[PDB]
Amino acid sequence: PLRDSVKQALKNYFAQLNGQDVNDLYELVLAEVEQPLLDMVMQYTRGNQTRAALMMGINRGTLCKKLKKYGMN
Amino acid sequence: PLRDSVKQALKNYFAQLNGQDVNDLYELVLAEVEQPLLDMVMQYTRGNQTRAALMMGINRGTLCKKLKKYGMN
Repeated sequence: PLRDSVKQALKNYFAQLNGQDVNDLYELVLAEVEQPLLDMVMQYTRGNQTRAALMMGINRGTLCKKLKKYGMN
Repeated sequence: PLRDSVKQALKNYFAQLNGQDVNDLYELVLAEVEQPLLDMVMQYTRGNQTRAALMMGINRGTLCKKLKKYGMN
């Protein structure tokens, strides 16, 4: 599954850290994930925000707040 | 990179859909990425929660909230 590639992506990421500290890893991983999610729910639903928010189990205001936040619509 | 894995996982998720509605896609995909994130950061900070909250950019209490969700602690 998808758990294991998240697991590997981080094994790899942390393997090239050295004296670089990280202080934003969650938000860094979440942009990488919410952006293909949002894109693909939208491709699917063909732009219908009300349908993509119900599919997601997200309130539609929250769908649009997320879309904004990432520059997508 | 990892966003291509979420895109592949979701076009593969959609195919099995066969017109049933989904009303939970965002939690289902959050759980699948959060719990690898959480275990990979704990192993790396050698179980040190606060070193992990600071690397994830979250506070201790959210780390403990999330660790609880997945039965991490």
